[PDB]
Amino acid sequence: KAGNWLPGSETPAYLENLPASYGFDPLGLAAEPASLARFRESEVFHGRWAMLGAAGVLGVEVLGYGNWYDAPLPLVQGGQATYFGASVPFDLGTLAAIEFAAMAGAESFRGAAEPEKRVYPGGAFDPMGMSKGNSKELKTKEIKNGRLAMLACLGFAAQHAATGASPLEALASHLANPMAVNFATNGVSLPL
Amino acid sequence: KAGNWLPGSETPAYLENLPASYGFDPLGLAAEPASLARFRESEVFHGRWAMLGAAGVLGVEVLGYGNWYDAPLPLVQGGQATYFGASVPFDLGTLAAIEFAAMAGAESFRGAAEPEKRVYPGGAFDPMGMSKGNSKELKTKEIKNGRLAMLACLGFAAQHAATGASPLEALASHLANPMAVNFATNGVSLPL
Amino acid sequence: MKDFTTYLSTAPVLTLLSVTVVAGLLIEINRFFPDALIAAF
Amino acid sequence: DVAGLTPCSESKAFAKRKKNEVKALNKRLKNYEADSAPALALKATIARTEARFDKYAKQGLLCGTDGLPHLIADPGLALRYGHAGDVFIPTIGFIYFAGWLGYAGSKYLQAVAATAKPIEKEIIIDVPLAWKLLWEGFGWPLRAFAEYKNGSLMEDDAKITVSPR
Amino acid sequence: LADVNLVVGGCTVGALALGRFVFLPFHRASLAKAGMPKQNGMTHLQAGDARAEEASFILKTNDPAGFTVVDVMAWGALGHAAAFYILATSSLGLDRNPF
Amino acid sequence: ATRPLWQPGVEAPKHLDGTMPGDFGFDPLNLGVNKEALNWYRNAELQNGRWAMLGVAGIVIPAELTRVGVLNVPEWAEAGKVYAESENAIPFASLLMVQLFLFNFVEIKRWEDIKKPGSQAEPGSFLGFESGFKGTGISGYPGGAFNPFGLGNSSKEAMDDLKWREIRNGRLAMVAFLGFLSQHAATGKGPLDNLADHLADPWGANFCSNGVSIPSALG
Ligand code: CLA
Ligand SMILES: CC1=C[C@H](O)CC(C)(C)[C@H]1/C=C/C(C)=C/C=C/C(C)=C/C=C/C=C(C)/C=C/C=C(C)/C=C/C1=C(C)C[C@H](O)CC1(C)C
Ligand SMILES: CC1=C[C@H](O)CC(C)(C)[C@H]1/C=C/C(C)=C/C=C/C(C)=C/C=C/C=C(C)/C=C/C=C(C)/C=C/C1=C(C)C[C@H](O)CC1(C)C
Ligand SMILES: CC1=C[C@H](O)CC(C)(C)[C@H]1/C=C/C(C)=C/C=C/C(C)=C/C=C/C=C(C)/C=C/C=C(C)/C=C/C1=C(C)C[C@H](O)CC1(C)C
Ligand SMILES: NCC(=O)NCC(=O)O
Repeated sequence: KAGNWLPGSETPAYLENLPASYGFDPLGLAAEPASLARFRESEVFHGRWAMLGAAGVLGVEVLGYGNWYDAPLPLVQGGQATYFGASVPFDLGTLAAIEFAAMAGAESFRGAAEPEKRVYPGGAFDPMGMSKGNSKELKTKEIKNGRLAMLACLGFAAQHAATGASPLEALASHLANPMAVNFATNGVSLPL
Repeated sequence: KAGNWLPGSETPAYLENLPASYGFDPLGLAAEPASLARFRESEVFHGRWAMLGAAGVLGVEVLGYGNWYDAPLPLVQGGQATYFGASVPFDLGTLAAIEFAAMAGAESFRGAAEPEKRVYPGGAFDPMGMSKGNSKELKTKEIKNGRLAMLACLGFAAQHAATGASPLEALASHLANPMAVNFATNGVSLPL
Repeated sequence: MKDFTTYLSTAPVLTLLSVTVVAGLLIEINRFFPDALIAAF
Repeated sequence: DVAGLTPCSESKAFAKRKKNEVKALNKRLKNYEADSAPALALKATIARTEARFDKYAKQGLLCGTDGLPHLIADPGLALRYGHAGDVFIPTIGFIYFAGWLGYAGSKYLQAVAATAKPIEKEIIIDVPLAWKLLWEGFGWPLRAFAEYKNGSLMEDDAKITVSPR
Repeated sequence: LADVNLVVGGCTVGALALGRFVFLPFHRASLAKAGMPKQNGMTHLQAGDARAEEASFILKTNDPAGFTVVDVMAWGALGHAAAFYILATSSLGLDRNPF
Repeated sequence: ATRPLWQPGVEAPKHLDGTMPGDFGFDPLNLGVNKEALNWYRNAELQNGRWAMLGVAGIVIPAELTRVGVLNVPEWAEAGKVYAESENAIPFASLLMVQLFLFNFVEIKRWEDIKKPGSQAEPGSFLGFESGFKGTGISGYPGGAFNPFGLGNSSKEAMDDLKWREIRNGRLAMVAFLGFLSQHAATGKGPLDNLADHLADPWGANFCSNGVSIPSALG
């Protein structure tokens, strides 16, 4: 296990050998084997997408190209989307088309495989061969970093929907005045 | 079967071995064998025709040649309808006559064939030799796409009869502000 | 008494009594709430 | 307005009818000392007539070419025009009370059928039982729909006697 | 409203060809299913209506597909009716369009 | 069986045994003689009670919190129009259709529960979530994903006790909501307004003084 979520407790029996398992299942969602066998792959994929998303949200702002929210504004407004500074002359419809074609073929190729190959495909997805050499610890690494990134992406969306600022802008506004610039101070999150 | 449209329910027994069956028959319209055979043929043929129809309705508009409703108007009140931007030198009378002759020949040849060869006649209608490698699965895909396309064509008709727009225009209008321009906002669908 | 109440339960008397009660009730309702053409609530 | 019928509160013929009927009663008044029993009766009648004509105008009933209130008997074309109290609401009210009486009688029949002398318990009613069932009949929509969904409301025709074709 | 000759001739020839080549299998199948009319289980000929005796000039033909003269006349009648629908409708010049 | 009844001295009907939670032998109209109808009525009472508890909470708690000086939300009757006049307000028809479209899915799921109380737990129904719909052997008490804290999920008789508490509170809430509706129809004031009004003059300000309860024609 390594973890107990609630320090004292009794944890679900089916959660024991999984990578980065803390017995977190008070709802009994993965009790049957098939539900858990699907939810593991769903969580890993969710974590990878989150890690990449959080990387993008930090990178689009830390380097100096704007928010993670204003990203799609130059898509309408007449036209013209910016990527590092290029024009990428591609209207809205062709973006949806090209991305739909790419994600359809990719997601229809990665899923049509066996359950283990659906989440942990060695093949060319381990070019540096770190898939071997005791991959349980590395799987724990991946899953925990993915959980952190999921919460990070959720926080990005929520703090934008509350204060309207930006990750780095919100961080700066908090660090300047930790005292009256919290979630408790904007009259959205904490109401009382 | 694979599916049950009302998960916790019991399905009719005559709907099991059929491809793309979900037990969906609340009116018992297939309670008789010969009736169900005719219905199966008619469903597949309707699916094919509606796939062609939906593809045409979308491809005349995404390619940019007017919408499906105003395509036959120029033939009346003038003449020489346009295809790909060209102009056929045919009137409504000769169009109706040529279509009647050709469709009569085609559907008279189809209708005189064997029961199964009236709906799945591979022969020269499968040049790419795809009916092999267990067509059952392929039949299910064809039926489900046909069901989707049939519902889409009926949707084209009803949406144009209610709002008077065009498929992509209605799509864009709903996407712009869904919570206030769905079907519940026009004065037709909802008698309020 | 028991036979008198049995007589009061006979169809000729109980029917007439119930018609009298319902008639009186409609007459009272129309006396207090007259000229009501619609169910105005 | 629902079909060329202006609200009685607007129709001039409706007010004219009010006027004429009141004027007739005034002419009947002008013969008695306004403190005698006939005079009090006439004054009460006039007050009742005025109250009725004001009540009808308040509720927005529709008057025709003549000054007489009209009613609407189509749900939807009366619900989107504020005239559901004309036929639809009294429809519900009747259907309810009629069903109440019918269900009370039906259950009384089914209760006294399973007794010693069922032909006797129809001419000499059991008043406590009749009254109990009359009280239970108020929930008749619920109980009747329960018996229909149960199949115990009706009887299969294989058990009902029929004529020789 | 453009040449009675062309429209009526083309329509009639097309209808003849359509009833000889295209609709003939279904026509013959339906005719074989239906059959001669029967009263009380016997044809009108067996019952004694010797005028209901089948016309002799249709039982055997010389068309390799069995296209009799009466078939020709029925299909030509349909063709002429359709052709004159075409003519009479194109001859009018009024807005019937519900738009 | 020997439990307290709605009327002490009047015996309970021989169909309202003593097993259902909230059973006080109250059934003067004999609506629940049929067993299947009794199950459907039990389930209906649960739904009405739960929705009435939610509604009466969302009526009094905002009202009392407004009274003391917080949140200053309108009174429940006009709260529909107060939102409806807002700028970016969803139109009523579209809003009602959104609500009805969501509740269609949810309530047909609960319905298929009510028929066979294990209906929605068949594998392949949802996307792995179908296990949380297994039910608890009685309709109206799903458990699983519902009841996250596992309250009463221990001693059986503990669950029986909480069931009586729930049903009593729900019955109180429905009676109170009927009270709110009838009070606002009569006196165009709020619930706490009526409460603070009655305590002022209990013999003068009541239901026999608003003039809408007792018909003015009679008096
Ligand atoms: C409670 C008794 C009862 C019940 C449940 C019914 C029910 C029914 N009757 Mg019926 N009927 C009854 C008594 C009853 N009737 C009596 C006493 C007579 C003799 C006058 C008739 C003569 C009669 C005829 C001629 C017809 C029906 C028909 C019908 C059916 C159509 C509904 C209708 O509108 O009928 C109409 C109702 C009446 C014409 C008169 C109703 C009599 C009173 C109002 C009810 C009696 C209540 C009872 C005396 C009180 C007992 C209460 C208890 C506490 C003691 C329906 C199933 C029609 C049918 O054929 O079905 C389609 C039909 O044509 N009935
Ligand atoms: C476990 C459990 C179990 C038990 O039994 C019960 C309970 C307790 C309930 C539970 C819980 C759970 C949870 C918590 C969940 C959550 C999740 C999440 C948050 C996800 C995220 C998720 C998220 C994610 C992926 C993310 C996404 C995003 C992304 C990618 C990004 C995008 C982008 C970018 C790049 C940039 C640009 O410029 C913008 C955009 C375009 C926008
Ligand atoms: C199954 C069942 C059974 C149970 O038991 C009961 C119930 C429930 C009743 C059921 C259901 C039903 C349903 C849903 C139905 C529907 C159908 C449809 C939608 C059809 C359509 C169908 C449809 C279709 C085919 C369509 C087709 C189309 C087309 C050709 C088109 C053409 C065109 C185009 C291209 C375009 C142009 O510009 C014009 C035109 C020329 C016009
Ligand atoms: C038991 C029995 C049996 C025997 O045998 C017979 C008899 C006697 C008949 C009986 C009795 C009965 C009764 C008493 C009943 C009653 C009921 C009720 C009241 C219900 C309610 C019920 C109620 C309910 C659900 C309610 C609900 C509510 C709600 C949602 C609310 C909502 C809302 C809110 C929040 C606020 C806003 O601003 C407005 C609104 C929107 C409005
Ligand atoms: N047989 C396909 C399958 O197992 N799919 C699982 C998923 O939805 O990821």
